[PDB]
Amino acid sequence: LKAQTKTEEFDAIKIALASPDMIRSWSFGEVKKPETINYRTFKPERDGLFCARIFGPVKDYECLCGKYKRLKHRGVICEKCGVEVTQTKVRRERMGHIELASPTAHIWFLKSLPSRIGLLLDMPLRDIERVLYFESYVVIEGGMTNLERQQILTEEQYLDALEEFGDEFDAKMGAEAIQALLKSMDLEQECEQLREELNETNSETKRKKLTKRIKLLEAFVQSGNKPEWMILTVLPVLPPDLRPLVPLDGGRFATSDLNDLYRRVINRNNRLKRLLDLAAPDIIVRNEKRMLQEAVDALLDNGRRGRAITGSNKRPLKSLADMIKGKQGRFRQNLLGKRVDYSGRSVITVGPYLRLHQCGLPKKMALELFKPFIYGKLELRGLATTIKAAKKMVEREEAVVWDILDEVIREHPVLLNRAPTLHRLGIQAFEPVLIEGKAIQLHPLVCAAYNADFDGDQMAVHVPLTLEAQLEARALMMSTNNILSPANGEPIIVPSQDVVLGLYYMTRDCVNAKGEGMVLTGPKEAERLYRSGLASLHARVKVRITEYEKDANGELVAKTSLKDTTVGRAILWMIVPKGLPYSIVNQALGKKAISKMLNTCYRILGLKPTVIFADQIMYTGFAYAARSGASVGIDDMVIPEKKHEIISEAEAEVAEIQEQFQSGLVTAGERYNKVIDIWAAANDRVSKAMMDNLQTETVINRDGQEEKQVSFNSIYMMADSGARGSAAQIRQLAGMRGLMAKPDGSIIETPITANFREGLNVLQYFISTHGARKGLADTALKTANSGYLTRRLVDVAQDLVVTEDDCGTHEGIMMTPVIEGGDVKEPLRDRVLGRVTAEDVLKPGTADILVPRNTLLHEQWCDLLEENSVDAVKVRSVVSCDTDFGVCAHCYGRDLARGHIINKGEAIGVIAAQSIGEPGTQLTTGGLPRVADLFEARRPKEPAILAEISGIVSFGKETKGKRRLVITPVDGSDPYEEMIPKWRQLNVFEGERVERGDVISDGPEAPHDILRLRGVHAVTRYIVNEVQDVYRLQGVKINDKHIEVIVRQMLRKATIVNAGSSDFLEGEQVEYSRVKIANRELEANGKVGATYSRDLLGITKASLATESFISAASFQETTRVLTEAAVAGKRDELRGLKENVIVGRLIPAGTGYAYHQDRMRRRAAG
Amino acid sequence: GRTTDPVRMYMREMGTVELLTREGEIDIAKRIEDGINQVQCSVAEYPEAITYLLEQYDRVEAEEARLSDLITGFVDDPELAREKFAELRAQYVVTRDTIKATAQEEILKLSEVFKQFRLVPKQFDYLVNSMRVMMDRVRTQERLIMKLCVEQCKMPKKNFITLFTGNETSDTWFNAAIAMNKPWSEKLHDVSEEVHRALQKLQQIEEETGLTIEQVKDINRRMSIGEAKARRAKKEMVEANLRLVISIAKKYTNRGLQFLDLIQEGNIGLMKAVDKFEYRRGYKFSTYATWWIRQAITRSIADQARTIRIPVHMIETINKLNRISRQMLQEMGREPTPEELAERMLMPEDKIRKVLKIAKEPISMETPIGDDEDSHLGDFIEDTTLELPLDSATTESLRAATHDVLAGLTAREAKVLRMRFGIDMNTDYTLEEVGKQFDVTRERIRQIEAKALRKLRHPSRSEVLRSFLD
Ligand SMILES: [Mg+2]
Ligand SMILES: [Zn+2]
Ligand SMILES: [Zn+2]
Repeated sequence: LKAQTKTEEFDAIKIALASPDMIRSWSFGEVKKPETINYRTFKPERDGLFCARIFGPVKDYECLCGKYKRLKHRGVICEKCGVEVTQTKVRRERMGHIELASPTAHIWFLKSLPSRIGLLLDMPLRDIERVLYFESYVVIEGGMTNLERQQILTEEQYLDALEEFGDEFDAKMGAEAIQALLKSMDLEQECEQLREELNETNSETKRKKLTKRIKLLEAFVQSGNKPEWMILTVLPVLPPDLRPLVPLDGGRFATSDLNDLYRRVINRNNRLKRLLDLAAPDIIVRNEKRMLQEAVDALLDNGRRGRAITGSNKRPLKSLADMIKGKQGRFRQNLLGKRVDYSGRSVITVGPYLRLHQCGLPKKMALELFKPFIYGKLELRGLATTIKAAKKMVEREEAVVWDILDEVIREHPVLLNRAPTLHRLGIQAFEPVLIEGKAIQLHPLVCAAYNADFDGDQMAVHVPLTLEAQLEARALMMSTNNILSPANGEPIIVPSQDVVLGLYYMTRDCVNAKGEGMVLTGPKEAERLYRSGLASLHARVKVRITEYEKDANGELVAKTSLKDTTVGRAILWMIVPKGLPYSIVNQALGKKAISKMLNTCYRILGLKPTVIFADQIMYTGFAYAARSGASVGIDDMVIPEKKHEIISEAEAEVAEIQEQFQSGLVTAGERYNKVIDIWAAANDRVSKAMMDNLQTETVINRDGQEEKQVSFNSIYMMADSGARGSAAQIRQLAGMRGLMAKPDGSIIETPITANFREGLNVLQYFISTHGARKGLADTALKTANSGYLTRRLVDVAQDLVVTEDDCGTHEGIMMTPVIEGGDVKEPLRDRVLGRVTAEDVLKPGTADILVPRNTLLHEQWCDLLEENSVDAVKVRSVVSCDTDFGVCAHCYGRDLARGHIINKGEAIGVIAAQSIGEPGTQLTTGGLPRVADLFEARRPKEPAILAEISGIVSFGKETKGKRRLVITPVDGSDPYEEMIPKWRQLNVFEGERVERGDVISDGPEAPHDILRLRGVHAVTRYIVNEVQDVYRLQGVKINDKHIEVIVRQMLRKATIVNAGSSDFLEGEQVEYSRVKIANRELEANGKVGATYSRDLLGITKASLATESFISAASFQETTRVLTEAAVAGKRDELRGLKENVIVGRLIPAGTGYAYHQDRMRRRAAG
Repeated sequence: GRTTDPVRMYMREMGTVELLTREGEIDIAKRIEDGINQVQCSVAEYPEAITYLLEQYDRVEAEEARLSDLITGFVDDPELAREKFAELRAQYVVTRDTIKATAQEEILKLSEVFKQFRLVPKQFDYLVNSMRVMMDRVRTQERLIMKLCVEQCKMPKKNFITLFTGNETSDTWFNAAIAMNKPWSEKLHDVSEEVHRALQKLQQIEEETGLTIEQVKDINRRMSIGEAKARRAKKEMVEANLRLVISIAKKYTNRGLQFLDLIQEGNIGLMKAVDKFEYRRGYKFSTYATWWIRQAITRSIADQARTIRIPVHMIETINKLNRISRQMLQEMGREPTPEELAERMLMPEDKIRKVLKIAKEPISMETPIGDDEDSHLGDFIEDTTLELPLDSATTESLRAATHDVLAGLTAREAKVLRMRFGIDMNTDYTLEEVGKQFDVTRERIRQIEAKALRKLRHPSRSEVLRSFLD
C-alpha cells in the first residue's frame, strides 16, 4: 500500500531550527523592495512586502495586469507579470524571504535566559555580544600556536598575534565570527572528551556541570539541528494578508506594525549591499551591519535591545514575538476566549411554571438563532420556493414561520451559561420554550448551580448545531442528568428560599387551631378539610396513611397506620412518591431536612422519581408560601426588654476598670483587654436575650390557661427554616451589632450600642463604613484568588483522565473517621462512601466477609458497615493507582452527578480542580492563602525538623551557629549528624529514643519532609487533612478524591538513586520510571532495576513539565518555551486535552475517547 | 565601554580618528591623483585597450552606438570627435608597423593621445575588468604548468623558476630542460602531453593582447597598485569627515527615518563627495561635501521614509501646501478654507482634497482602542471581501433550479442555452461558435434561443426562477 504524499489527517507536530534552504523552500519569491503600494492605483509594486507575483492576486481568480480575468484560466502564469490566477486566500498563505548580505544572529537564541549560542559554544553571553558589536576579536580554530579556541582578543592584541603567526591561527569578528564558531564546532568529539573528563577527576563542582553539559550536547545532536542555523543567512517574510494594508473610511489606510519593521530590515540590508559595492571604509559598513542586526532583532522579538517605535507614534511597534505571545498575562486566544456563532444572551427572569428540564427563551432570539434550520425546514415542507424566499419570509416574519420554529425547537436542546463559570454546572442544557418577551426564563432550582441572582445577572445561550452536540447536551449537559454536585454526592437541586419557607410553614404545629384533635381517613380529605376553611393548616391531628417500604427484594411492601401528625404534613404527603416512609414528612421540614428528603428519595427510588418529586416540591413550596401570607414589618423584629439594662451594667464595668486605671491598679493594655472583654460579653448577653425572646416568646392557650411554643413570627421562621437570614444578621437587626475594628486591625473599645431597627448616629455609621469597604474589597479580591487557584489546578491536572478500567492493586490508604479533639469532626461513613475497598474487611469475629474485596460501597454497604462496629477500612485511591498515565475507574470512586461508578474516559483532573475551586469564594495561619501554600508545598516560615533516623540521640559539639545532633541506630552505623541551630528551643529528649519523623522541635513542617521521612501515604494524608481542615472549618463539603488527584499530580516526578539505565540524579516521571523498572525486573538485564525516591513538586511547579510543547506555550512564557523546545527538535504528539483544544480537534476524553483510543492503538502498530 | 545601542558604538568608534589639517587634505588629494593617473597610464599602455576603443568608434559611426556611451568627451562635438578619433587611429597605424626597437618613442605618444579621451565610467570599468580577467587567463596557465610539474610529477619549485623567468612561452624550457638528468628531470615526461597542449593559450595571449607574458603582468600590476593607493587615500578622507556627516544628519532627525539611517545615507553622500571632488578649484572641501551629504540625506528621506512611496514633486507640492497653512492660519484668524490654499497654489487647485488625502500616513493597525484591553484597532476591521453564507446557500440552490428548468426544454434547446451561457461549462460561446458546434449556424440558433427564453418566460416554468430576482 502506497503510504501517501498529499493531504491526510495529520498526527503530532514537529518543531526545530530553520535551514536557509528550508526557509527558501517556503519562500515563493524574494522581496527586493521596501515599497508597498503604487500610491495612486493601489495595486502592489512588484517584488515588495505587498506583491502579486511573489504572494498572490489582489482579487479572486484575476491577474494583476488584467489580461486573464476568467475563472477558466487558473494554473496560468501571466506573461506580462507572472501571477497565477487563484483565490486571494493564497495571499494569506504563501510566505517569502530576504537574502541578508551580512550574517545575522537570531535574537531568540542570543537573548533567551539560557543563551543557546552561549551554552552550546560554552561561551559567556557578554563576550558573544561584545563580539557581535565588533567591539573585540574572537578566535576560531586556534590550532597550536599561542592561543585558545574560544579566546577573545583586542585590536592591538590581534595585530601583534597576527604579526607573530600569519597562518595556523584564525580570528574573526561580528556575526560571521559567531557563525564560524558554531560551524567549526564538532559535537561528537566534545562528547568523547567530556565523557573522559567526567570519568577522571572526582569533585562535585566538576562532574555536575560536566554531566549536565554532555547531556545537553548529545540532546542537541540527536535533535538534528546544526548550530549554524542559530545565525540567520535568510530571513522569511510573513504573508501580506496576515499583516494587511487594508483601507478604511475617509480614504484612510491602516496597516500592521510588521510592515514598518520588515521595511526597515529590507532598507538597511539593501543599503548594506550598496555599501559593499561602493567599497566603503570599515567603520561605515560595521555601523550598517550592527544596524541590520538591530533591525532584524526588533522584527523578530522587540524590546530585547532598544524598543524601536512605530512611525509618528510613541507606542513601541508590535513584533512577531508579541504576535505569538498575545497578551493578558499568558493568553493565546484558545485561552482568553473566542467569539462563536449561533449564540446570544440577555437579562434573566424566574419562570416557576417551568419544569426543571426546560427554560424560557425569547421568540425573536430563537428566530435569529435557529435561522438556518428555519430556512431549511421552511423549504423542506415547501412553504418557500428557494432559500432566498425563505429569508424574505422570516424577514417579513410571516405568520407561518412561528409553527416551523415550534417544529425545529421541539427536541432540540440549547446551552445556557453564566459569567462566573467555575464548576461544570456553570453551563447546563435545557429544552427551549418559546416565550413572548425579550427576557430569558430560568428554572429556580437551577439558580443555585449558576450562583445567579435576579438582580440583573445576564445569561448566554449557545445552539448545539451538530447531531452529536444535541445528544451530548441531552445526555450530559442536561439539567435533569446532573442532580448531584460533582464535588460531593449531596443534591445541588436543593430547594432555595421561597419554596422552603412554603414547606416549612406547611409542616409545623401551633398549639391550638381549627380541627385540633380530630381524625381523618386520608390526606385527600385532610386537604379537603383545609381548603374549605374548616381546618387550619397547622394542627395536631391523627390521620390514617398508607406508606410503602421497598425493603422486600426489589419489591414494595405496603402498610397503613394512624399517624400523629399535622394537617399540613398530611396534605404534603400526597406528593411524596412510593417507598418513602411517612416519617420523613412528619418533621418541621427545615432546609437541611428538606434536602435529605430529596437525597434519600434519590438513593431509594432512582433518578426519574427524584426529578418529578423535586419539581412537585418546588411547585407546592411556591403555592403554599404564597398562600401563607408571610411578610415583614418593622414590628416583626423584637428587641430585648432587658437590653438597656445589659448596656448600662456593661457600661458600669468600663468605668470600674477606668477608675482602676485612674488609681493605677491595672496597666493600660490590660485595661484595654478588660474593657473589650466586658463589651464582648455584653454583646453575647443581648444576643442570647433577643434570641430566646424572638424564638420562644409566643405564649398561647389550648383549652387551659397557658403554654408556649416556638414563634410563628415571620423573620424567625425565615431564619430558622434556612430560607434566608441567619442568627448573625438577625442579631444585627434587633440586638447591638458587634464591635468594629479600624483598618489597622485594632478593635475599638466602644462597640456599636445601637442596631438597624433603632437608628445609628454619625459615628457608628462612619465606623461601620470601613467594615463594609473592607468587606467588598476582600470578597472581590478572593474571587480573583479563587480564579488563579482553579487555574493553577486545572493546569496541573487537566490531561489526567480515566483510561484503563482496573489497575488491580491491593494498594490504598487507611480510612478512619477524622476524630479531632473532642467528638468526631466528620464520620467514617462519609469518608469511605462511594469509594471502593482495597481488600475484604471483617466483623468482630472472622471468616465472615461483609464487603468482599473491591466493591463499590453505596448507602446500603456503608450502613451495613455502620450496623457492625467496624472502625477501620482500607480504601483504593487515585494517588496509589498502579495505572500509568491515567487513573483506573476501579481506583477512583463512584462520585458523579449519577450514583453509578465513574465512567471510562471521563476527565477527572479537570472536574477535580473545578470542585476544589468553586467553594474558594466562600473561604476566609489559615484561610485561602493557606490552601494556596499547601498546594504549592511551600516550606513554612518557622518549620519543625523531624528525626532523620530512629534510635537514641545525643547533643554533639558546641556553639558555633549550630549545636550538632548525633543519632545512634541500634544495629546500623551512625554517620548521621544533623546541625541544628541551638538558639531554637528544642523538644527531643537528650536521653531518649526518637522514631524517624518525631518532633525534634515545634511549628508546622514542610511536606517534602513528610514525604521523605514519613512516607507517601503519610504526606498525601497530611495534605488532604490540612486542606480539608481549611475547607471544613468554613463549612465546605469536598470529597477527599479531588484533592487526592491533585496530590497525585504533585508527586508525578521523582529523583533516581541507583542506576543501570538512565542518569543518576534525574527528576523524571514515576510513570516512565516505574514502567521501566517493572520492565527491567524481567527479561532485559536480569535485574538491573534502579531505585528512585518520590519527589514532591508544587502545583505551579509540576504544571511546568508537560510533554506537549504546544500546551506549554499556552500558560507558560511562550518566548522561552518555543525556543527551548525548538533546539531539542521536540515532537509534540498531542495526546492531551489543552493541545487538542488549541489545534482544534476532538478532545482525547469524554465522547472523543472512543476516537483517540481507536487511533492511539492503530498508531505504533500494524 | 559597550553600552549597546549602536548609536554609541558608532559615535565612539568614529571619534577616534582625528580631524584633518588643511594641508593634510591636499596631501590625501595628491595621493588620489597619484593613484588614479597611475591606473589611467597603465590602461594607456595596453594595446587591446586602444584597439578596443577603435573597434568601438567603428561601431559609433556605423550607428550601432552613440558618442555618449563611449566617451564623456575629450580633454576638450561630433566633428571634433571624428577628427580626434582619427588622430588616435593615426598614431595606432604608425606605431603598429614600427615594431621592427625604435617603436617605443611612438608607443609612448600612443599613450598620450589615448589619454586625451575621457571615458565613460562604465567603459573604463569594462577595460579594467578585461585586463584583470586577462590576468586570470595568464594565472590559469601559470598554475597549470606549475602543478603539473611540482605537485604531480614531483619537481622542486626551486629549480622550476630557473628557466621560467624571461620566457615561459617557447620550448627552451620545456623540451631543453627535461634532458638535464636532474632528479626532477626524467619525471617531467609523464605530464608532457598535458603541459605543451595547454601552452596554446599561453602563447596566444601574446597575440591578442600584443604583449609578451612578461609585460602583461607588469602593466596591470602597476594598475592594481595605483587603485590601492587611490582607495587608501579616499577612504582615509571619508573617515576624517564622518563628524561632519553626523553634524549634518542631526538636522533631519524627525523626518521619519532613524538617526543611524540618516548618518549612514549621509556617509554614502560623503563617499560620493570624495569621489567627485577636485582640490584644484580652490573650493573648501567642507562646504562642498556638506551639499552632497545633505543631498543624500534629503533624497533618501523622500524616497524610503514612507509606508506608501510618493513621487518627489508630490512631496514638495505637499510642503508648499504647508507653508500657506502657516501664514494663513493666524492671518485668517482660524484657518484658510479648504479651497483657499488652492488658488494660493499654482496647479489646478481642486487637487487639494486629492493631495491632502494621499499625503496622510496610515494609522498603525495595532493602535489600541479604548479600555486598555486587548482590543486593538485591527481587531475591529471586518472582512468585507468574504461572502455571506446566506447568499452562498442561494448560489448553490440556483444551480439546482436552472438545472431542473434546463431539464424542461428540448435536449437541443438545452444544449444551445447551456452553450450560449457558461452554464456548467468552461467559459461561454459566441453565437457563431454555437453554430459551428451544432452544424446548424447563424440566425438559426438566435431564433431557437428566443423561443427557448419564451418557454421559460411565462409562469410554471418561470415560477421557480422568478423567485430568484429580488
Ligand atoms: Mg448578583
Ligand atoms: Zn499579468
Ligand atoms: Zn488504580
